Amino acid sequence: GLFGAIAGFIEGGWQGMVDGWYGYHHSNEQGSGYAADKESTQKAIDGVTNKVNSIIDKMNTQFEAVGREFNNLERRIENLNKKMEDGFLDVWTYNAELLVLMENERTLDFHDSNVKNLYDKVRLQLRDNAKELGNGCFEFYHKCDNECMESVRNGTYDYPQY
Amino acid sequence: GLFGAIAGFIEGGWQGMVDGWYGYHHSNEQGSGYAADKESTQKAIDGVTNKVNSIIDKMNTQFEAVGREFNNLERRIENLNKKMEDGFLDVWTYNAELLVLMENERTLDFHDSNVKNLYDKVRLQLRDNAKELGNGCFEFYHKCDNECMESVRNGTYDYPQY
Amino acid sequence: GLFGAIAGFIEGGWQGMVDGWYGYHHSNEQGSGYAADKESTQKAIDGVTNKVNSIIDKMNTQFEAVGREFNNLERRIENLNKKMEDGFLDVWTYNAELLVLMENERTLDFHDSNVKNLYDKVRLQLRDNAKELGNGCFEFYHKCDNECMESVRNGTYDYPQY
Amino acid sequence: DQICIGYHANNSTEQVDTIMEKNVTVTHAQDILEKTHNGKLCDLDGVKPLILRDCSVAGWLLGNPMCDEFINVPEWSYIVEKANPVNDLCYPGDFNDYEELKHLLSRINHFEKIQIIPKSSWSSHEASLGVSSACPYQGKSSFFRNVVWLIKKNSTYPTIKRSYNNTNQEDLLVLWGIHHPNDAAEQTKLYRNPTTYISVGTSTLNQRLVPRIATRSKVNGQNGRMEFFWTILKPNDAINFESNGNFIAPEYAYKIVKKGDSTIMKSELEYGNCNTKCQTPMGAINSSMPFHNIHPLTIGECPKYVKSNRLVLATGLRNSP
Amino acid sequence: DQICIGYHANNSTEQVDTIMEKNVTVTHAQDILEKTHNGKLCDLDGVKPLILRDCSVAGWLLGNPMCDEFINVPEWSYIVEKANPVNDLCYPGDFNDYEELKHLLSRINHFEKIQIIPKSSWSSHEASLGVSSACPYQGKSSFFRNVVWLIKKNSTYPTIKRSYNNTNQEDLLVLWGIHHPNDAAEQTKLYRNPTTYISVGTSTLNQRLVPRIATRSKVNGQNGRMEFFWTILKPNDAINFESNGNFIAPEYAYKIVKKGDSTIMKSELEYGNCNTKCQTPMGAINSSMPFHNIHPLTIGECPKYVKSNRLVLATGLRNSP
Amino acid sequence: DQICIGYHANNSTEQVDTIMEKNVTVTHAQDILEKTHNGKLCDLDGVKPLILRDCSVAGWLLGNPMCDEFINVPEWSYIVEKANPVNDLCYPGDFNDYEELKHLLSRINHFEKIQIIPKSSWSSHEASLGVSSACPYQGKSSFFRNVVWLIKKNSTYPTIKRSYNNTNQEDLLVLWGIHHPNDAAEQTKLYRNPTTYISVGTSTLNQRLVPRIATRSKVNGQNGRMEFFWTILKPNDAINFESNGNFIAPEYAYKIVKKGDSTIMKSELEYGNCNTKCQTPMGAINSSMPFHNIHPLTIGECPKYVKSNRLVLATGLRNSP
Ligand SMILES: *[C@@H]1O[C@H](CO)[C@@H](O[C@@H]2O[C@H](CO)[C@@H](O[C@H]3O[C@H](CO[C@H]4O[C@H](CO)[C@@H](O)[C@H](O)[C@@H]4O)[C@@H](O)[C@H](O[C@@H]4O[C@H](CO)[C@@H](O)[C@H](O)[C@@H]4O)[C@@H]3O)[C@H](O)[C@H]2NC(C)=O)[C@H](O)[C@H]1NC(C)=O
Ligand SMILES: *[C@@H]1O[C@H](CO)[C@@H](O[C@@H]2O[C@H](CO)[C@@H](O[C@H]3O[C@H](CO[C@H]4O[C@H](CO)[C@@H](O)[C@H](O)[C@@H]4O)[C@@H](O)[C@H](O[C@@H]4O[C@H](CO)[C@@H](O)[C@H](O)[C@@H]4O)[C@@H]3O)[C@H](O)[C@H]2NC(C)=O)[C@H](O)[C@H]1NC(C)=O
Ligand SMILES: *[C@@H]1O[C@H](CO)[C@@H](O[C@@H]2O[C@H](CO)[C@@H](O[C@H]3O[C@H](CO[C@H]4O[C@H](CO)[C@@H](O)[C@H](O)[C@@H]4O)[C@@H](O)[C@H](O[C@@H]4O[C@H](CO)[C@@H](O)[C@H](O)[C@@H]4O)[C@@H]3O)[C@H](O)[C@H]2NC(C)=O)[C@H](O)[C@H]1NC(C)=O
Ligand SMILES: *[C@H]1O[C@H](CO)[C@@H](O[C@@H]2O[C@H](CO)[C@@H](O[C@@H]3O[C@H](CO)[C@@H](O)[C@H](O)[C@@H]3O)[C@H](O)[C@H]2NC(C)=O)[C@H](O)[C@H]1NC(C)=O
Ligand SMILES: *[C@H]1O[C@H](CO)[C@@H](O[C@@H]2O[C@H](CO)[C@@H](O[C@@H]3O[C@H](CO)[C@@H](O)[C@H](O)[C@@H]3O)[C@H](O)[C@H]2NC(C)=O)[C@H](O)[C@H]1NC(C)=O
Ligand SMILES: *[C@H]1O[C@H](CO)[C@@H](O[C@@H]2O[C@H](CO)[C@@H](O[C@@H]3O[C@H](CO)[C@@H](O)[C@H](O)[C@@H]3O)[C@H](O)[C@H]2NC(C)=O)[C@H](O)[C@H]1NC(C)=O
Ligand SMILES: CC(=O)N[C@H]1[C@H]([C@H](O)[C@H](O)CO)O[C@@](O[C@@H]2[C@@H](O)[C@H](O)O[C@H](CO)[C@@H]2O)(C(=O)O)C[C@@H]1O
Ligand SMILES: CC(=O)N[C@H]1[C@H]([C@H](O)[C@H](O)CO)O[C@@](O[C@@H]2[C@@H](O)[C@H](O)O[C@H](CO)[C@@H]2O)(C(=O)O)C[C@@H]1O
Ligand SMILES: CC(=O)N[C@H]1[C@H]([C@H](O)[C@H](O)CO)O[C@@](O[C@@H]2[C@@H](O)[C@H](O)O[C@H](CO)[C@@H]2O)(C(=O)O)C[C@@H]1O
Ligand SMILES: *[C@@H]1O[C@H](CO)[C@@H](O[C@@H]2O[C@H](CO)[C@@H](O)[C@H](O)[C@H]2NC(C)=O)[C@H](O)[C@H]1NC(C)=O
Ligand SMILES: *[C@@H]1O[C@H](CO)[C@@H](O[C@@H]2O[C@H](CO)[C@@H](O)[C@H](O)[C@H]2NC(C)=O)[C@H](O)[C@H]1NC(C)=O
Ligand SMILES: *[C@@H]1O[C@H](CO)[C@@H](O[C@@H]2O[C@H](CO)[C@@H](O)[C@H](O)[C@H]2NC(C)=O)[C@H](O)[C@H]1NC(C)=O
Ligand SMILES: *[C@@H]1O[C@H](CO)[C@@H](O)[C@H](O)[C@H]1NC(C)=O
Ligand SMILES: *[C@@H]1O[C@H](CO)[C@@H](O)[C@H](O)[C@H]1NC(C)=O
Ligand SMILES: *[C@@H]1O[C@H](CO)[C@@H](O)[C@H](O)[C@H]1NC(C)=O
Ligand SMILES: *[C@@H]1O[C@H](CO)[C@@H](O)[C@H](O)[C@H]1NC(C)=O
Ligand SMILES: *[C@@H]1O[C@H](CO)[C@@H](O)[C@H](O)[C@H]1NC(C)=O
Ligand SMILES: *[C@@H]1O[C@H](CO)[C@@H](O)[C@H](O)[C@H]1NC(C)=O
Repeated sequence: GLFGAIAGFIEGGWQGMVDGWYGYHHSNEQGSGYAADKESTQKAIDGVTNKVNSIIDKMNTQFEAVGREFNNLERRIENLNKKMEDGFLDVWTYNAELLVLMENERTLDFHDSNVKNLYDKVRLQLRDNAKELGNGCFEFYHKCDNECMESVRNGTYDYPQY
Repeated sequence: GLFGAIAGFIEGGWQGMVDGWYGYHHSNEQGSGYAADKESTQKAIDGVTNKVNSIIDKMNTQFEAVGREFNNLERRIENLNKKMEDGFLDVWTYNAELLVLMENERTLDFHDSNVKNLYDKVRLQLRDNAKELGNGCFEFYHKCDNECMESVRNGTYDYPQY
Repeated sequence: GLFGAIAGFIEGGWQGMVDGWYGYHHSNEQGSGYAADKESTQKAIDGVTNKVNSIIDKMNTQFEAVGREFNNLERRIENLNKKMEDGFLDVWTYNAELLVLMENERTLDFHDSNVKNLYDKVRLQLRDNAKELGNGCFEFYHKCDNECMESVRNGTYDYPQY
Repeated sequence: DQICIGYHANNSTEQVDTIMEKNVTVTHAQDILEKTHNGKLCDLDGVKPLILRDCSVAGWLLGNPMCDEFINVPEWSYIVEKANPVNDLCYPGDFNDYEELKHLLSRINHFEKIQIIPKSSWSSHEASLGVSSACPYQGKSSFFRNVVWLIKKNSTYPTIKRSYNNTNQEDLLVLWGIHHPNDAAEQTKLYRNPTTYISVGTSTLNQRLVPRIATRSKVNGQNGRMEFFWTILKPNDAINFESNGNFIAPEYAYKIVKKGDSTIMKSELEYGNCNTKCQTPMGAINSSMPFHNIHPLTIGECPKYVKSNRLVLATGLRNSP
Repeated sequence: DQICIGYHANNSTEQVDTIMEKNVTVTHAQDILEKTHNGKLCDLDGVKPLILRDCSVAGWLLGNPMCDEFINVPEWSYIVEKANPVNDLCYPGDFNDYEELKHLLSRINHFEKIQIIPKSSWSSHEASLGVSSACPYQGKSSFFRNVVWLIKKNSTYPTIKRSYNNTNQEDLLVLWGIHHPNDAAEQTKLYRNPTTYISVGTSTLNQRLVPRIATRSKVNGQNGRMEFFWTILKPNDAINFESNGNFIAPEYAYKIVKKGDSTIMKSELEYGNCNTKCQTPMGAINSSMPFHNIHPLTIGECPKYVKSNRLVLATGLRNSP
Repeated sequence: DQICIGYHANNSTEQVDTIMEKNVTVTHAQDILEKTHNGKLCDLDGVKPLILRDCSVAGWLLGNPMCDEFINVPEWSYIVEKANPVNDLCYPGDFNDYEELKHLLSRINHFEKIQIIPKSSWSSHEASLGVSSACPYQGKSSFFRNVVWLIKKNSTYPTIKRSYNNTNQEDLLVLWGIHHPNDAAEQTKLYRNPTTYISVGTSTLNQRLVPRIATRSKVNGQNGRMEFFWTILKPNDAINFESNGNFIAPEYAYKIVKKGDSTIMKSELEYGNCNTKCQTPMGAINSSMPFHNIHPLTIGECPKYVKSNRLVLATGLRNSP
């Protein structure tokens, strides 16, 4: 994708993170596990929900066909009527399909963006107190217990402390 | 936003920078202040101005209604005429509103992109001669006077000198 | 562009790389030259090819004008017919021109994205075994022969070895 | 020790399309196109439609004797007429401005039939021999029940001058007709007077019909033709009939009591015995989707019709193998 | 010592909408929808419109005596007619192909009235008693000023054969009419001849009108009806009138001197005494915006009409609290 | 030692437009708009068009003697008619429902002319003196070849009663007409009977025409007028003609053997002697582009028409100076 994270330098998603779209995985001497980042997840839910409702409501006012009949010597206007009704259907079909194509591409990129931004947020906290492995992970120079891990998820990781 | 800078790792804008959209703030022993980056600002003004004119001119050729009257036994074609005139109005209303929605989103992201790119431009000059604080600022290892600051804004910051 | 690489921190393209859209240039004691990155190049060819075919096929079903004649006292419906035929042409002309404008912008950005992602892929391998010059190049701390260079293009650059 | 940033995956096989790539598997998606219907004609919002069955709007309104089912129809939501109903005009001919009338019915939900010129009132003319074998009823020759085919009495068709005044609050639909005889001999044989006419007048209308003799092919075993006309008689206005032969006179006429949204739907289907809030000629719709692809002509609170086979929006993200 | 990268903020409260978020506050924005008008009918580009007031296009062209205001109207930009003008056809009847004529006027900016058949020229017929109380003028019975209602002289209506030749460079609009009497007695009482006709011929036209007797309701106190017809007589062509009764003859006819863009606007409003470059039925527009939402039917150099309440583009960036 | 990341450049000058920037030079691009044509009228898919040249659809079908070229035309793909063909109705008049007929021809690729009422069969009337100097052929007075202008024989025009039965499998287009004489004297001089008519009947049709006398301007040196009518006679149906004067009788009528896609194209151009798969009124198209801007009215397998001067998609990337 455009932002290089999803199926990029982060090779795959996690079956094991069920409580969110984006988050953290930690491992140390006490154990390991997954923790969803609630803020970025909730921003994502709001963006996508608004998008869907925006798409629905923009296609709210749209052409409606009506039955109209014509006799055997009104063939021209009958045909005019048919081309008009058909013309508008094709226009709205085009609008609908293109909108879905375009916004689908944007929705996938949006998720990629949110993942990269979360990765950078953590990178900018850790700075040179950890090795950037190149696959989404940071290996610490110091032992980092669960309290330490939590502070990375907090935004609180006290850099000068380590 | 998609690029992570505006309302991202740079938490807020500056009431104090009035001469541009993007720029620098410096502080050292001699004092402090704001300086707009003219190149990226002017690129932004050109992009947005072209966009507006592009939007205006694409909606230049567009449907125009005309008055047409029908008697009491031309009810079918009167109705056809009404559905036709209305149909096109709805199509152009849709086009206009959607274009504005879509391009507004793109315009906000464009600004975010320009801010990130300016931040990276400076980051790639300073390299390891400064600490990346994580909030848009770089703290220098050496004293950096106004001439030094100006060279960072120049593109001239002589890395091997410090 | 949005991603900051093309005509950004990489100032210009290479007349000398003819076998691909994106790639590497190396120089060491044995010599120098260009090598295209086939994976990212081929991803680009597939994306753009699909795009073109998507654009073509969405405009596949579209309004078609038909000849219809009217006598001297059918001036109203003749005019209705004219406004209808013209109205749809303007709608489809608008759709076509806007689509091209919008997708052209996206296509240029896509290329910028692919270049940045390739640059980051290499950056994340080299890590602190090379100096990030700020112009698309990495200067090595150790001598890097052609085998060494090839491993950077591989994805194999053995970081702990150097 | 390490911390890693990552994203969700699941067992989803749902796919979406984009401009650059097709059939991208995602973790979550949302279909927005309704593809199914129940395949029945149904009550719209409680209110049952008028299902004309084998009759047409003409056979109904004129009162074709094969259409007694619809002799006093209650309020409808929409109307359903076949493509080629067999019980149209039993006695061959035309219905003047038929389409403009049908269009008028899309604004109408209920008629109430009333008598304006009683059949017994024709004391100078024979009102009970106006029948034909082309319009049979229970083995015998009959005729359109709402109009009276008048013929001469004791070899005399004296001039008719009758006038109805719309004292009702509601607009009135009046139907009448003219008979075109086969030859010069049949004119005298039925009406005696060789040259005849029918003059009709309201505040707006100013008509004068003359019968036209011509050699016709037989249609339903009859060479003669009937040409039916109509008008909307406003409140407080009066219609005036003068004629000396060939007159098909009004017996009953319909009051327009209820106006509003309605439609004439073209369908071979029959009553589903069923309820819905959105109806199509192929079946009814019950869904919360913003779009459907069943049929363009609908009635009620419906999704928007598109010609798509598939509209699915990505909500989640690119799912991992 | 440090250097920081950042972006602009200000006291702006302007908001824009996007697909994913609504009411996003930005530092700068640009409204592109014109929402206001002045509420007046105005001169278009200096050139004042024809404001028919209580008259209709028919009352004007035929010369209803209540419409003397418009007896010789100068060049107009557009025309303004009410929805239900009171001074239409004072003597009841019809105007044949009225809509096709009105449509012809959207291509016309100026008529010049000229006399083609002088009123004095009717020496064999009475031309000065063709009046009715339905068309009053200053307390007395009058008539449409541009046509002559001819009746018998000394109990004789001999056949009329008059012919006008268009020697003018400009297309000519000619109006005439036929009178439908009430009964067989009124026909003789006015024209004597029991069976009458009017035959009209040009290079293209080939007409033959016959009056139609019928019992009508009174409209403006008259049971009789007038049915008005028209044609465009080309240059160098001649119109030919032959009749023996019921003829409403041309007195004056309009030359089409100026063609071009125009329109018949429907509005209850009156003259604003005012100038504009873009006019709507609700008022005039003066703005540089690419769009407006006032009214779809406009004339002049206008923005494009959309049904939006709001169109605002972001130019600046997301503003900080 | 160093490694660098970079991208392609070349000597390309191709440019594309975007929303924010115009004339951006790219390394590769793809034009998608066809701008050229060959400027000729051509065979569509092998099948040559009917090129009416100076004749019109009327002159052709009625059989104007100047249009002998098209006396038995083979199957066509499309039809080409000029804007103002000189050989229309040589004897002045009208063609009734002409446009509805032309529209019927867009569904037709081939007629086969057959004789339904032989010219020799008129033993009680003179069938070989029905000619005029307005329709000349080789210096002599002639007439529309497919219809017979009948006049009296030995000072007698007795009533005509002729009837044709469509025993062919294919729908039949039948043409006939009526003659409007100049004055009361010319009626007797040609047909003797002062009051005449023409009655036409099928299963559907029920017509009665009366000639209309009026003083006309000369058109092609004739004051008289001809008014032509038509119908589609279905299989197994029969048309019935009764008249006592002024009758223009069918001689030949066209069988509709082939139906399908076709069109009447308006063009001053002549046969290019050429083949194509997509044709316009300005010339033919041979390209694989999805769009063109030649002309909206096309026939065949064509690209989609847009009013653009330029549509070029970026494929490659921003090219370096
Ligand atoms: C079909 O039949 C209907 C009903 O049978 C006919 O409607 C009726 O038509 C007659 C006229 O032919 C009217 O007669 C009188 O109408 C007015 C009523 O005026 C006011 O008063 C009533 C009573 O409250 C009120 O309801 C009305 O709304 C109105 O305000 C009488 O004034 C009039 O007499 C007048 O006297 C004036 C002064 O004394 C004079 O200046 C007038 O010149 C005039 O002589 C008259 O006697 C009925 O009112 C009317 N019915 C209704 C319900 O409106 C209908 O005409 C008929 N159609 C046809 C085509 O014949
Ligand atoms: C209504 O009235 C108008 C005007 O009063 C009528 O228009 C006029 O119609 C008559 C015919 O009835 C024409 O008369 C003569 O026209 C031509 C003129 O030819 C040329 O010369 C003039 C002079 O410069 C030039 O302006 C013309 O443009 C043209 O080039 C005469 O040649 C013709 O006589 C002919 O002589 C030929 C050789 O000698 C013969 O072969 C011909 O057969 C013919 O005899 C004739 O005398 C008027 O020209 C014409 N006026 C105008 C301005 O065109 C109009 O016809 C009438 N309408 C109706 C329905 O009656
Ligand atoms: C124009 O001319 C054409 C042809 O010249 C006319 O078409 C013909 O019309 C006549 C009636 O006037 C028909 O005559 C007979 O038709 C049926 C045929 O019935 C079946 O058998 C045939 C033979 O295989 C089959 O092809 C048919 O499809 C059909 O299944 C006869 O049965 C009928 O006689 C009947 O006998 C019944 C029992 O004995 C009685 O109950 C009936 O009342 C009736 O007497 C009759 O003799 C022709 O069939 C018909 N031709 C074709 C090809 O269809 C056409 O009518 C004419 N037009 C006009 C306007 O006059
Ligand atoms: C995010 O996480 C960090 C690290 O886990 C949080 O800091 C820790 O917060 C806990 C709970 O408030 C503190 O516990 C307290 O300890 C004191 C005495 O030690 C006791 O008096 C209190 O009753 C309580 O148990 C703990 O001190 C602290 N640990 C560290 C290493 O800082 C932090 O509060 C969180 N911040 C946010 C914004 O979520
Ligand atoms: C951007 O900024 C840098 C640093 O501020 C500029 O370098 C400085 O440029 C000034 C003005 O040209 C130089 O001043 C000159 O000094 C010499 C002798 O010292 C004198 O002969 C001249 O008359 C003038 O006063 C100054 O030397 C120089 N300082 C440093 C530390 O480099 C640079 O020129 C700017 N570059 C761009 C591209 O804007
Ligand atoms: C990408 O490039 C790296 C570095 O160029 C590749 O490693 C090299 O691969 C070559 C070819 O397979 C190896 O050559 C072999 O050498 C052994 C003994 O030295 C010999 O028995 C074999 O016949 C063959 O000649 C070479 O050892 C190796 N060099 C280094 C420094 O690792 C690597 O295979 C490539 N990987 C991918 C995924 O493309
Ligand atoms: C009111 C009346 O005259 N009714 C007659 C009817 C009409 O005279 C006729 O339809 C007017 O066009 O004709 C009826 O008899 C028919 C014969 O007139 C015809 O020659 O042959 C028909 C058989 O196909 C039929 O017998 C009729 O419609 O049945 C008799 C009716 O009382
Ligand atoms: C030219 C002429 O005959 N003018 C008459 C006029 C006509 O005779 C009549 O309108 C033709 O239909 O009639 C005038 O008188 C009217 C009476 O004919 C009618 O019976 O009652 C009317 C009152 O509502 C009226 O008196 C007319 O139009 O005023 C008299 C006019 O000179
Ligand atoms: C069948 C027949 O009567 N043919 C005549 C023809 C007609 O009588 C006439 O067109 C019916 O309207 O008239 C022809 O002669 C014309 C004269 O009638 C007319 O007065 O002057 C004409 C010269 O412009 C012409 O001479 C005709 O059409 O040529 C003679 C034809 O046999
Ligand atoms: C994307 O997937 C769809 C759905 O499976 C594919 O549509 C099928 O295509 C096959 C041939 O590959 C046809 O035989 C079937 O008729 C299609 N099935 C359905 C349900 O539509 C489609 O081909 C795929 N598209 C691409 C570009 O790979
Ligand atoms: C965005 O702001 C607009 C403008 O203030 C809001 O529109 C108002 O909505 C309130 C209810 O919240 C209504 O009572 C008013 O009638 C609206 N005012 C105007 C001027 O339109 C809108 O609700 C906001 N939208 C969202 C999604 O938050
Ligand atoms: C982009 O380039 C096009 C093509 O060269 C320019 O179009 C020309 O504009 C010049 C004036 O600059 C006119 O004189 C010509 O008539 C145009 N030529 C053609 C072939 O169209 C266009 O002006 C440029 N647009 C921008 C915004 O720079
Ligand atoms: C997918 O996983 C979900 C667990 O949320 C489970 O309910 C469902 O049965 C699974 N489906 C398949 C096909 O594996
Ligand atoms: C409509 O379908 C829904 C399922 O989405 C179902 O709950 C219900 O049975 C239906 N409602 C009605 C009123 O038929
Ligand atoms: C916003 O700031 C500007 C300074 O450019 C000032 O002119 C204006 O008065 C201010 N408005 C408000 C509402 O504070
Ligand atoms: C139009 O409005 C502008 C403000 O945008 C104003 O300057 C001017 O008074 C108006 N112009 C005319 C010609 O009425
Ligand atoms: C551009 O370069 C290509 C090499 O691929 C060459 O064929 C062509 O002649 C060149 N054109 C110009 C104008 O330099
Ligand atoms: C159509 O044009 C192509 C070039 O794109 C050319 O090869 C060929 O000559 C043309 N084909 C036909 C059938 O005229």
